[PDB]
Amino acid sequence: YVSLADLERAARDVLPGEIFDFLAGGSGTEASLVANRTALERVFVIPRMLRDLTDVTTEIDIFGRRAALPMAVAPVAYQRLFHPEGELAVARAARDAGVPYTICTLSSVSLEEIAAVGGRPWFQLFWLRDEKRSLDLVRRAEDAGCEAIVFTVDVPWMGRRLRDMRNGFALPEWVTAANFEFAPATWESVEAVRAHTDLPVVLKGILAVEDARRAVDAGAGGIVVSNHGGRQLDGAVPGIEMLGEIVAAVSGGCEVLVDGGIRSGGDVLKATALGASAVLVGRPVMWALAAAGQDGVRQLLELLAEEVRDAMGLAGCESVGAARRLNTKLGVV
Amino acid sequence: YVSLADLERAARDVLPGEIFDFLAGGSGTEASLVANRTALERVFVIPRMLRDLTDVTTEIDIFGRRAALPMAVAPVAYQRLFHPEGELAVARAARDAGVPYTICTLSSVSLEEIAAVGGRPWFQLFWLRDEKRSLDLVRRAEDAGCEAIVFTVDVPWMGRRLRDMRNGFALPEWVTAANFEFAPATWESVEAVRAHTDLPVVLKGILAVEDARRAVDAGAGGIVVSNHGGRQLDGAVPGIEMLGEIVAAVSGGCEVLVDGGIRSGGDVLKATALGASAVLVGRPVMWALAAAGQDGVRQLLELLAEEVRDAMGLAGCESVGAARRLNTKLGVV
Amino acid sequence: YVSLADLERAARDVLPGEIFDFLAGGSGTEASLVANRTALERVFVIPRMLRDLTDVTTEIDIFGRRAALPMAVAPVAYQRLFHPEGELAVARAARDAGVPYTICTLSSVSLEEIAAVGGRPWFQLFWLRDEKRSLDLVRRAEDAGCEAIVFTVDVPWMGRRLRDMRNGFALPEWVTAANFEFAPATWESVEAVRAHTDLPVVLKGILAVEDARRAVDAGAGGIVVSNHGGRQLDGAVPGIEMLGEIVAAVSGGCEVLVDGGIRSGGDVLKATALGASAVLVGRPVMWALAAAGQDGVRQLLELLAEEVRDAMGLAGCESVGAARRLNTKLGVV
Amino acid sequence: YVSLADLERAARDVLPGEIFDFLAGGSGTEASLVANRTALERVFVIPRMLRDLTDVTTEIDIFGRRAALPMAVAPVAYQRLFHPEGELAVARAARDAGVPYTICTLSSVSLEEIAAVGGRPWFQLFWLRDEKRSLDLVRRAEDAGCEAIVFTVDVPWMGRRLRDMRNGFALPEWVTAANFEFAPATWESVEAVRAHTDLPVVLKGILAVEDARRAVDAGAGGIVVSNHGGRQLDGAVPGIEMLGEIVAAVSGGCEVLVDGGIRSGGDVLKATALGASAVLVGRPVMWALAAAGQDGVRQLLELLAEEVRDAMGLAGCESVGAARRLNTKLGVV
Ligand SMILES: Cc1cc2c(cc1C)N(C(=O)CC(=O)O)c1c([nH]c(=O)[nH]c1=O)N2C[C@H](O)[C@H](O)[C@H](O)COP(=O)(O)O
Ligand SMILES: Cc1cc2c(cc1C)N(C(=O)CC(=O)O)c1c([nH]c(=O)[nH]c1=O)N2C[C@H](O)[C@H](O)[C@H](O)COP(=O)(O)O
Ligand SMILES: Cc1cc2c(cc1C)N(C(=O)CC(=O)O)c1c([nH]c(=O)[nH]c1=O)N2C[C@H](O)[C@H](O)[C@H](O)COP(=O)(O)O
Ligand SMILES: Cc1cc2c(cc1C)N(C(=O)CC(=O)O)c1c([nH]c(=O)[nH]c1=O)N2C[C@H](O)[C@H](O)[C@H](O)COP(=O)(O)O
Repeated sequence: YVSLADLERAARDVLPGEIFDFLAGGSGTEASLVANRTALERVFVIPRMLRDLTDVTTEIDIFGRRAALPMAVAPVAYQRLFHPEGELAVARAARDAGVPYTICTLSSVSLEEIAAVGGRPWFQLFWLRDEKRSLDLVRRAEDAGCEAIVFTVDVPWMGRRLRDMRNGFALPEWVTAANFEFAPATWESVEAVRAHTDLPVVLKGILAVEDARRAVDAGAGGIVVSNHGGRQLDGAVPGIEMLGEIVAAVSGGCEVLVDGGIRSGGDVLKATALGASAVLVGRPVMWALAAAGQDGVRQLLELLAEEVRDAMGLAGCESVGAARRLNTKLGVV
Repeated sequence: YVSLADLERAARDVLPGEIFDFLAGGSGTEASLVANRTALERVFVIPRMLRDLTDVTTEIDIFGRRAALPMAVAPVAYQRLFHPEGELAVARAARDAGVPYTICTLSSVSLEEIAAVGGRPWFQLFWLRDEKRSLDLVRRAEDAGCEAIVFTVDVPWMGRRLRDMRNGFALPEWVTAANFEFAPATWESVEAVRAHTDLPVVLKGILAVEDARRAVDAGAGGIVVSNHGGRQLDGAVPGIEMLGEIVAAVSGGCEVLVDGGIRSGGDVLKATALGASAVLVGRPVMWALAAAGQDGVRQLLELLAEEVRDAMGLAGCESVGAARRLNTKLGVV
Repeated sequence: YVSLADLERAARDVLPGEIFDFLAGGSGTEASLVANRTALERVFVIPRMLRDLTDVTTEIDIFGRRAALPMAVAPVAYQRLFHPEGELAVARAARDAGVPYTICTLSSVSLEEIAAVGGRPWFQLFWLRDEKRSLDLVRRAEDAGCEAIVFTVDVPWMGRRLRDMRNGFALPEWVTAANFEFAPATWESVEAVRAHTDLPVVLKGILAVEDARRAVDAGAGGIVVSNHGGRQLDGAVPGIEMLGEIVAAVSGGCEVLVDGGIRSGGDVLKATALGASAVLVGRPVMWALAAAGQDGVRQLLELLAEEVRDAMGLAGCESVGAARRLNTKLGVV
Repeated sequence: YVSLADLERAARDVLPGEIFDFLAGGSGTEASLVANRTALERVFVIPRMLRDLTDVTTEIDIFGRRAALPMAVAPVAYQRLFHPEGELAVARAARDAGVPYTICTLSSVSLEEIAAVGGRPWFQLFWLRDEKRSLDLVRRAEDAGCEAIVFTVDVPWMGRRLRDMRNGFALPEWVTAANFEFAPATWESVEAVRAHTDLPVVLKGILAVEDARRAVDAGAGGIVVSNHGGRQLDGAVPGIEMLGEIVAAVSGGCEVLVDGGIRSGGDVLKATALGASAVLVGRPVMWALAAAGQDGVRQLLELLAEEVRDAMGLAGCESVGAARRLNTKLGVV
């Protein structure tokens, strides 16, 4: 595999069409899904030359842990849909690569099993109609050694995924929500979580500048600027288009991550030059899992690590902090 | 049906090609017809998160009536071209959905029959060479219980519809203007109508900011920002591209509706975020009528209602007023 | 024929490929040829409503003559390439339509024969190595009743027309320059012409704002903002993209015409809304001549007249002066 | 051959696919390779008219030598890949055309042999792990009569060329680096070179404005604004998009060249109108070499000379300095 696109082809061969569609699809007309890619393709980096590259490092410190890359595996529900080892295969590869893995509320293996893999994982929370179950998931996650609570705030309910409707997609009998329905989360829910844990709370799905400011005021340790991979509001702006304005507004008050459409180390570089602390990567990790299990995810993460190192050094950046100081220019594709 | 596009396919199968072309076509090169869609596709919404969505409502009050959605059925002439029940099928479905229906001057069933369906309808006026016939239509409409006069001001004559010319299209013998030629309307005509009725007068086909201001000064209760679905001046700007400037200029002095290219609940959301009070929907309603009569229109309106509720809640909006306060960002498609 | 595009298809059938290529082609990669069309397609008109259209007139006064439309036939060399009656067929149709016809220096019928058709024609000058021959053409033109000298200033030599090179195109033996090599014209040449005639001198091929100003200072009665239909410098900006800036800079000091890509009455409207006094139309007139001779040109001019009247009235304009006061908005195609 | 594109077709026929891919390809997704062309296609020139063109000259003085065109042959490694005479064929054609030729560090014929061809050549330096070998190449180049040191600063290592990876491309046994591994160059390396030679040092691969300023402060005689033909950082901005800002920032303190995507005389004109002193041309020279050896390169340079003269004169420019004073306008393609 020499690009992430090699893995999408591999995953399309092996997966059943309706599972590939569950993974690939977006809501509505898939306008936001496509725009996540268009928006990255329009960003060009202005590289610097003639800097010392003796010790290029792609490491970052985030939420109290060193990570090997400015990247984490996005929360993706039901990973046994893609491979029989599901979440355990992905979490093992992430651990071995030094990349944080986000354990999902809708994981198909229990969060305690996945946390036992090691690797200092994060836990993604959905707010539930039964509030007490949500705060219990939080405490379970903390008890199992998760290091951050990624509270997904853009799913008061699931978006309208027309591929899934047209396919009549449902979970196979052999795939379940192993940690066991949505209630809309509010700022009150955020405060209840913040009071229930000393772990950093990261709000995932923020796009408005005012909501990023309010997240800092609410005591969030981070946000993920995100339109949920184009799967929630169809017509929601790409996170990458809001990222620079949001980074300026929070002015270092929390970590600002971005996701949606990251498909190479060069894309990681673009996100960091626009001011991201780190990115999440979703679909490509599942392509690698579908294609070749744990080893597939290992190969993807090694490829991404090589691409990130290559892009940083070609742009004159010996550290991720230097990459955040790069300038960009919008172009035409 | 899971999108409005399902219905266009269904209508293309059943209708004669020349009737499908009468419905689908625009004037000239169809530049404005295409631009209505391009313009909406370029608008992205910046959704808000973590708001109270306990009681999401899509209702609005407009021209003294509660409507179930910020939407009305656009005036489309000669609906018996599309289905034998024509206007009565559409008006019954609109009534049952709580959506205003606009009765046309060129309706193929008389305005009194359509008004008898109920549902508090509106009436669309064309100015006629014989002025007295125009003011008589207005009084007929008012006597029959119509609740607003939608004065179409962008048809001094019909545009050059090249599909119709190439098809040699004419009305079948079985379709007539049942209320029974154009004269250009002027601001004097508007005042004559305003003096003849206490109903709100809504000027449909406004695109210039100055004309929107003058409409308020003339005592209009509303305007529809519109290029007539690309059927009048070819090269006229889309209404959606003028809407924000027009909403700022009238500064609440009348209702500001928009039409042209609305094809989903997400499109309704975009229009409201740009400041529209409500939208009109034309061709999709006729697709549903062609495909399946009254039940088809019912299914379309239920689908649009679901999409509007979904989009509003995903964007953090418990009311249409909140959706009007959303911000937008132009993107590249 | 219901659009100008009907005539291009008709002309492509009948003409030999290499003559069609001489007519259709541009210089280099044909970037400026394509951009002439792209630029018009990006312009949208903001029409006005509810104006008095009792007596819509498309007439203008220009260079001391009433013209029936804000349009003249562009100078196109060697019209016997397209039809055996060549220039006489076109000039007769232009006369009968009330449209000025530009007699070319490289006409395939002598300028005195074409002027004898009547219709108050214009004469297009190329500067010649032998200056005295240029001033003699001017005096011949004036003696024959031409009413303006259109001095083409963008041909110090002919551009690189790669279709013609690839075809090895040459004039058939039966087509000659009947008025009988280029020398670059300079501002000194302009003054020599201005001193030799009392007719208005119109400089065709101006694109820089400073050159439009200097044209007024030099005593020009008009300019044609033009990149020679994309046939001269490949990569030259379209005239339509410079027109608004040029109209503001000359601030009524001369007539400002534009050409390049005009293919409908709506395009004429766009040009006038951007401030043009009038347009020239080149290739479509030759398509009509190829397709059907004098009658073909008559049909084209009647179609353009109908489209101009239609577009003006739909945009609320009872006169060309009102159309020049319309506003425009750039869009995305 | 009537355009440079004729030669690409000719070279694709004759070369082995993997050698054509080595020549044509870029890094990553080839976004920067494509953007080099898109960026030029968006630039339109505003030509001037009616200027004296008695003695149009395309000559420039650069680095103490008159050159026949504002163009040099870019450094392209391993030219025996394309033709058995490799660098000697290209250097002979460049000499005879009066165009500087850049001898590569990775030339497949020794730099002393190529310099013996004559034509006052330049020498392109890569910094080597063994510094002393780099300064020895510099002194060899100077001893052999090279007139400038083109220090390539955008290759701390080679980019990820996915075509080459997919092809498993390696040099044939018959092609070697005849002057005989990378170390990252720094500003210290630049100073070491500047101290080792009195020849002008030209830094190739600058894109950031600050790096162009620093190059002047470091005593560079020139820079090449360049993304290495899209072969280094994928997602690096095109040089042509940075050129105007860089020319303003250095404000005559060094020569500012540009490369990437130059494919005609019109493209040379665009680059000069954006302020370049001169361009480099890479792939087209290798197409001509592949197609027809020395004579092929001669034909390409004669074609480019004709196109540059044509474009300059059509734009009213009797000298390259006048072309640098032309204005441009961005358009839409
Ligand atoms: C592709 C995919 C993404 C997601 C999910 C499933 C799939 C198949 N999950 C759900 O389906 C939730 C549900 O079923 O309601 C899910 C989720 N986000 C989250 O917080 N919890 C989730 O549990 N996401 C978005 C994700 O984390 C990234 O935001 C996006 O993947 C970045 O974009 P890319 O894919 O272009 O890298
Ligand atoms: C598709 C269609 C539209 C219209 C009509 C017929 C058809 C087949 N009517 C006429 O043909 C009038 C005539 O025959 O002179 C008609 C009319 N508008 C109006 O005031 N009175 C009309 O009587 N319109 C425009 C409409 O109300 C919306 O402005 C547009 O449909 C929103 O765009 P969309 O279709 O993308 O939702
Ligand atoms: C299509 C065509 C145009 C022209 C010519 C021939 C053809 C086949 N003539 C020449 O070939 C001159 C030569 O042989 O050196 C010619 C000329 N302009 C001029 O002053 N004198 C000419 O004698 N033009 C440009 C024209 O007048 C318009 O500028 C352009 O046509 C508007 O664009 P459109 O075509 O999109 O409407
Ligand atoms: C096409 C091609 C270009 C280059 C190379 C090989 C090929 C096949 N060289 C290398 O492969 C170096 C390596 O092997 O590490 C090479 C090089 N630049 C340089 O300083 N030294 C080099 O030795 N370039 C870039 C060049 O000089 C121009 O920047 C670019 O070609 C302008 O763009 P265009 O091609 O669109 O005109």
